[PDB]
Amino acid sequence: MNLEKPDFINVCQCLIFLDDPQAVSDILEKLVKEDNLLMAYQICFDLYESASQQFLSSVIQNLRTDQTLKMIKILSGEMAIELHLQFLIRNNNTDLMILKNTKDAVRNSVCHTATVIANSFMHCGTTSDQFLRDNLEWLARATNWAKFTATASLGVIHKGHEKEALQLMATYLPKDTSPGSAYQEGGGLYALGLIHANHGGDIIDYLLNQLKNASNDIVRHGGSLGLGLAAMGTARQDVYDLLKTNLYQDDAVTGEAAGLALGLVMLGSKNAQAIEDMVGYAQETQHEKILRGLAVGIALVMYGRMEEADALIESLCRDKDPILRRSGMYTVAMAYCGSGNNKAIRRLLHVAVSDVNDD
Amino acid sequence: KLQQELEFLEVQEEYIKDEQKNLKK
Amino acid sequence: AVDTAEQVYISSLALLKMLKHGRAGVPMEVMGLMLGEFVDDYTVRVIDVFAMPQSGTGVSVEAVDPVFQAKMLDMLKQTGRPEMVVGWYHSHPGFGCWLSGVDINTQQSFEALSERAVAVVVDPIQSVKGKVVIDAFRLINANMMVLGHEPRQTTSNLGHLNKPSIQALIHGLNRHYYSITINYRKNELEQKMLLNLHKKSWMEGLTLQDYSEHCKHNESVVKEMLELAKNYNKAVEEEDKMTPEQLAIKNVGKQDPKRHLEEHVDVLMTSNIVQCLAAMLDTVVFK
Amino acid sequence: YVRQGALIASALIMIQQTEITCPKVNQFRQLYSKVINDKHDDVMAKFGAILAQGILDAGGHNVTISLQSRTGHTHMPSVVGVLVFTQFWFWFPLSHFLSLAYTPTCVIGLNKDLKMPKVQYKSNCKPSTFAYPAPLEVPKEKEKEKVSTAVLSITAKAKKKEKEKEKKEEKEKKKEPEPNFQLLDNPARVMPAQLKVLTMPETCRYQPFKPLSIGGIIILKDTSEDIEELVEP
Repeated sequence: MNLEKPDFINVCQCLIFLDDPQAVSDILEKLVKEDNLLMAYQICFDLYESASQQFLSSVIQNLRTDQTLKMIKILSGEMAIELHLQFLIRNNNTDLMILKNTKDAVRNSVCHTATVIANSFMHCGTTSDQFLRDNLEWLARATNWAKFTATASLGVIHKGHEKEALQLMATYLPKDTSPGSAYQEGGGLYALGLIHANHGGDIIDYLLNQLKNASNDIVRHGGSLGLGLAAMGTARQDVYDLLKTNLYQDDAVTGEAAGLALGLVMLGSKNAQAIEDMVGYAQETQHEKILRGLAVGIALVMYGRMEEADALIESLCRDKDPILRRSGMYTVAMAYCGSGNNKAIRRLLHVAVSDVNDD
Repeated sequence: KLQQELEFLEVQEEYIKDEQKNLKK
Repeated sequence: AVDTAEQVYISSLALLKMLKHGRAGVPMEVMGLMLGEFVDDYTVRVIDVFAMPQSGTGVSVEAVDPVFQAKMLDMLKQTGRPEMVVGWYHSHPGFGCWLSGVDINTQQSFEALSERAVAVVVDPIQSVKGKVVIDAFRLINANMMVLGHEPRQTTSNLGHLNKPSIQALIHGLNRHYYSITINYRKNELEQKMLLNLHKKSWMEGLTLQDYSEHCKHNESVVKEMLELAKNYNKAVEEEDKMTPEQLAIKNVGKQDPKRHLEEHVDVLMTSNIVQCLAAMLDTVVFK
Repeated sequence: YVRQGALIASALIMIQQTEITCPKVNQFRQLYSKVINDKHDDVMAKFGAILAQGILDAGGHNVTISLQSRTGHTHMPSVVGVLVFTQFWFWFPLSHFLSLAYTPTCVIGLNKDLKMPKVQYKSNCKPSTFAYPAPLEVPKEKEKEKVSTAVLSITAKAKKKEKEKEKKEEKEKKKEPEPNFQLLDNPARVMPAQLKVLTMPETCRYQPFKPLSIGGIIILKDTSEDIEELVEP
């Protein structure tokens, strides 16, 4: 850091090893003031690339309060996402023959859903729905089960394009179009979340507002999933309270999405309150959907801890419930990922090999 | 370089030897 | 018309009632109804089940007496815990995981009454040592097949370990809608109680049994291992110089080195040392 | 379910990589093609095969899911997306959160905020291919149902008379030039392994400040006066 020439790599990287968001904000401010375009701009993108949540946000907060506006925009990353979108549009590659042989492999089983998802994976970020629209029209005979996966496909093709994809998905208003096929609305909310992935703030706000003002039947699944996707790691009070209300109301049908959204909003926070709430609700309730969503939540509640996760998972993955075992090991695995943590690998392989419990 | 490379490789291999041995019982 | 990868939380006491009722009426194909409640669409939970005597008529809806069922339900409400009727069970010694025609008819009547009224096949005679069969399905109307068939919904859970039997496949049931997934309420305060208390051997590890049958047992062990001596002999003169695996594949003898492996000798050694250690521990206790 | 999980995992290992990494790449791709065209397989196996094909050809060799970052740390959003996708046994319809795990690659030279320079790079290593190989796009199909006539003895004697009457009444472009000497715009999906065999074009007017050895975003230096070399990818 103290080398006379402010070379990009060392000062971008050592500061995040030492966890100095204030120091990197200060150096970014000095670069902005001196208006060294290359140094400031490249160091800001390198901070964005190498840093993570709770770090980039802290640095941008301390930077906001000559190129300050540019640094704020590029740390927000909307320009980087736009570059990724335009590259996907340009160098996007599609296979019509594969679309057709997947349509041939379409059968009465879940395989037709598989074909739609594969075609949309190939057509991710195309901003053009003719082949996929025709495929969905051809497969628009088995609904009330495949709407969720079809709207997932529509979300992945039009992800991060709220300028027009928002309207393209809002063209599917559920109430008038199909009251009987109740997954219409859930798929609408789910595609809204998937499309507005990597988008927060106002996205989080209008997701949570329509989730407050709506039914609790099917919309809540996709709504909570999209809300967590938009507020990943944020753990802001309003979405946290909505998710806690949904969880503790015992609405089991949506408790899965509620737990998934809890995990997303407490992504990496290592919130002891959150983990204790999740565990207690686990013993309180006995629904499989609740257990799986809560398993997701406990899975991504924390990562990179190496100080509390070991004891926490020794307590939780040992617990009575196989879902608790699976979620606790999820937590320890993604919390000791990045290094060969001997104790974490020890607990992981031991629970792999000793107990006969299939989960 | 190779010093800590071999240190970590030995740590992981000695761990996995014991862990996989734990299944003999 | 929604039937996802549904799961039945069946209870251990329901299992015990099933096995007792079947063991009693092995050849009568005794009937009963599975006392469960749809807490939601697919997470069905059954805590209790009752046993009813099949009438002389056979499998009939009137055999399950309505007044008797109502009185039983009132008795359960007064003493115990009330529980709804959304299922039925039947010991089925004849053939496997499917339903007979009369079983299908009475299950259709039960479906008209209830919302699902799952059809559960439990074979009492096929369950002998490790495999008890409890397969639940739903009867469907003609519209499910003319719409997108395989009413199995869009998920990757009911495809896990879903192996319907051939007779179930050739019959409509287990083929009309889907096969339900089973689960056991292995809750603690219950499962820990069972494992701690039922399978009870607690001061029974102090048995000595030095030579109660063990002198003649050792004589028999010596005779068996003399047979092993002859076998391992035979092997060492077989021992051909043409990659002895080639000789062994075509001249398997199931000898001491091959099949009567060191595991059996280890069993003999463990028996001997266990009796030795028990005797010696009690000898040093004898003070 | 284990078969379909293995198919998905092999597709995931084989994303964004061609047969140069291993000759088994083409074999596995044709295996995916023939198992997705094989409709007599189990529901779960076929589902996993189709998802494997989709994740393999996610975006058309354009986007990829990678846990390695620019400095090598785990990308936790991608990790949890892969977790949710893996939780198909719990809920396949809930296992579609992987869309956030997209981690595309690009070596950018955006000196300005809006102007896109003609930042172009070259390559000279023959065993390196990428950018949409297009495995199956033309069938070259023929339906004949044609069997030869079996004329044998006197028909064949007449055929001998018919013989008596009938007697009178791309190498220079394939040896050397494999398409590996191309130039690509700043937005270009390229692996660090490809960057390793890549060669820096110092001849061009543009030179990088950040070294062209590890993939990432690079700001181009302020070019010469009377700015030129603008491209619109």
